[PDB]
Amino acid sequence: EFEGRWRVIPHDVLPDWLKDNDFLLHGHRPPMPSFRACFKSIFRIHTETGNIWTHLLGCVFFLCLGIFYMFRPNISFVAPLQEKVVFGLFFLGAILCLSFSWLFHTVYCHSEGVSRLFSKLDYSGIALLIMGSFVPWLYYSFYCNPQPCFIYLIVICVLGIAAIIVSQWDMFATPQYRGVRAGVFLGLGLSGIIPTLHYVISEGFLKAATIGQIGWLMLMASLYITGAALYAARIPERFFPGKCDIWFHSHQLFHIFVVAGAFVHFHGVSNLQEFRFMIGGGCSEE
Amino acid sequence: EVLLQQSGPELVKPGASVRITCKASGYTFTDFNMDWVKQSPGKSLEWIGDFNPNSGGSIYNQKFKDKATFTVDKSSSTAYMELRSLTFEDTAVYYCARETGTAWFAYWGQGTLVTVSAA
Amino acid sequence: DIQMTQSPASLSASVGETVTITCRASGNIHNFLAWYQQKQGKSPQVLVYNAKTLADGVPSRFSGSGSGTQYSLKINSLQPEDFGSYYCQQFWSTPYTFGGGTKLEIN
Ligand SMILES: CCCCCCCCCCCCCCCC(=O)OC[C@H](O)COP(=O)(O)OCCN
Ligand SMILES: CCCCCCCC/C=C/CCCCCCCC(=O)OC[C@@H](O)CO
Ligand SMILES: CCCCCCCC/C=C\CCCCCCCC(=O)OC[C@@H](O)CO
Ligand SMILES: CCCCCCCC/C=C\CCCCCCCC(=O)OC[C@@H](O)CO
Ligand SMILES: CCCCCCCC/C=C\CCCCCCCC(=O)OC[C@@H](O)CO
Ligand SMILES: CCCCCCCC/C=C\CCCCCCCC(=O)OC[C@H](O)CO
Ligand SMILES: CCCCCCCC/C=C\CCCCCCCC(=O)O
Ligand SMILES: [Zn+2]
Repeated sequence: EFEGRWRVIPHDVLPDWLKDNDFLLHGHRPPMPSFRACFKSIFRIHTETGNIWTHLLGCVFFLCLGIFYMFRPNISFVAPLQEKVVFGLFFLGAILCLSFSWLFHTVYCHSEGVSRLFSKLDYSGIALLIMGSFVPWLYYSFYCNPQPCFIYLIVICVLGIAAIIVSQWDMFATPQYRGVRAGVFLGLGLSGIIPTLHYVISEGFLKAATIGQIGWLMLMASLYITGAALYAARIPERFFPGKCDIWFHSHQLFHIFVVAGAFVHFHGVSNLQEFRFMIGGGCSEE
Repeated sequence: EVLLQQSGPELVKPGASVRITCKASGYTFTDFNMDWVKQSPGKSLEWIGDFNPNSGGSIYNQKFKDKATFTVDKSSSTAYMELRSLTFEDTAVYYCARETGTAWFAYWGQGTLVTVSAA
Repeated sequence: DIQMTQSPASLSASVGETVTITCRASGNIHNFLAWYQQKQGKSPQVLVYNAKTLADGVPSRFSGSGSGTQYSLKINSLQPEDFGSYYCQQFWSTPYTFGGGTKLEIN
């Protein structure tokens, strides 16, 4: 087609607002202020092809997984209406963050104004996924201790809202602060160490291991840490500049660690609801 | 700095041929597309076509399909344009102009004046 | 083919004044527009590309705007060196096309 013809450009001729990683040298999209050209670039080979397809395939995966969860029979749930709500809040954060991300990566090359707008949606999305992750996971760990459950959901929301407001800062999006963005969102997720230690103290090592929690969360902690470490230090494109332009650069694998980490997270809290269904809502444990 | 230097003015007779050479330097030649622009005296600019040094393909304006032919020599980073069977209508200043992803032209050659005259 | 209609064809203004060169495309060009300035006998130089992005080294008094089929080039506080011809260009559809041009004279 003869409409909106464009070629990939090297990194040195890019405008300022499009230089986010100088280790990717060739294969960038040039600035094109047409959404039509941006959305058809999804089927073109460039630096953002993997970044969009990873979180667009992941967005429909958790969308369909989220609707199957709503139509599962209430036969298997101790409180089907509010159990499907806490899970839906996790699915709400998961879908919004993956949709904000692939949309941002698609319209990244449109203009400076559109780029800054969808970048703030991109950063706010990951906070929503972190807060949404905490809701079904807390409502089960503190099932019989309601007041620790309700303070810990207040502070993760005051932290996630603060993380969303700090993402409205413009120097947040600069490449000089890529280590600052790494620690802010990583400290958001690793803030759960305080509710986890509270849970182990009151329930015990055996309880935490029998129910399977300490195994699934150190998987979560590893995916959290490894994903943030690759992003902040730009491995492997830091080692091979100019050979990871299209496939397997840091941002691409970080996207994969988010889809896998959110699915691993769903697997853990879904186990916590099958374990609750077997012992019921009654509570005389002490 | 990126510079586009093309050949000097040409004085030819009707029916003859010319080849204008645009030599580019200051960048990797295959990375960007080269376009050609015609400007008749006192008139505005007209788009002749675009040429891609990487693939070697070219897209011609329908008006200049039977008039222009784009060639290239990647060893010397030179673009060429052949004009065939020239008439008095082909008296103009011909430019080369380099794209940068999309076909907006940041760099231009100084221009080659082609004068057709049987005098 | 997309037709580009530039207006006015020519105009003359004093130094320090503001001038506006309008331009209309026969079809939607999706902001794939560029403006150029050409001095007497010299080569044209890009002023604004992508409808609004100011090119490197171009003074801030030049500003491009518009969307769809109606675009505009504005020159605030005219300087003596601003005389010459001005052209618009669309690069959304092939064959790419230029406007008729606008001759600017300073008094
Ligand atoms: C499949 C994803 C499921 C997750 C939920 C979110 C889905 C949201 C929908 C995404 C796809 C939407 C369709 C894209 C259509 C699309 O690309 O529209 C762009 C328009 O061409 C805008 O016009 P433009 O070129 O900017 O200029 C016009 C002249 N001023
Ligand atoms: C009792 C208070 C705490 C519990 C209630 C809150 C629960 C969690 C809320 C989640 C919704 C997220 C709202 C996030 C609101 C962000 C507002 C913001 O940053 O605005 C600035 C921009 O408009 C311009 O830069
Ligand atoms: C699906 C259920 C609802 C949850 C999904 C998220 C809801 C909406 C989220 C974010 C709203 C973003 C607002 C962004 C506001 C930007 C304003 C803007 O650009 O307006 C357009 C004008 O500039 C030109 O006309
Ligand atoms: C029966 C009562 C027992 C009381 C003694 C137990 C005290 C626990 C000790 C320290 C609590 C944590 C202190 C702070 C350390 C955790 C936060 C942190 O920096 O995390 C980074 C990484 O470690 C994340 O993996
Ligand atoms: C300019 C300041 C930032 C420079 C870049 C530093 C980037 C380091 C970030 C992530 C890679 C290593 C992450 C894993 C190694 C740090 C230990 C950890 O678990 O920290 C979690 C939190 O306590 C952190 O607040
Ligand atoms: C489960 C359902 C998930 C749904 C997920 C929806 C995500 C997209 C939402 C908002 C994008 C931003 C919309 C506002 C900005 C658009 C207009 C714009 O970019 O304007 C720029 C300027 O006005 C001209 O250059
Ligand atoms: C269940 C949700 C989490 C699943 C694991 C995700 C793996 C990565 C986790 C945290 C990364 C934190 C740092 C993010 C870097 C900044 C991102 C950005 O600015 O685009
Ligand atoms: Zn991303």
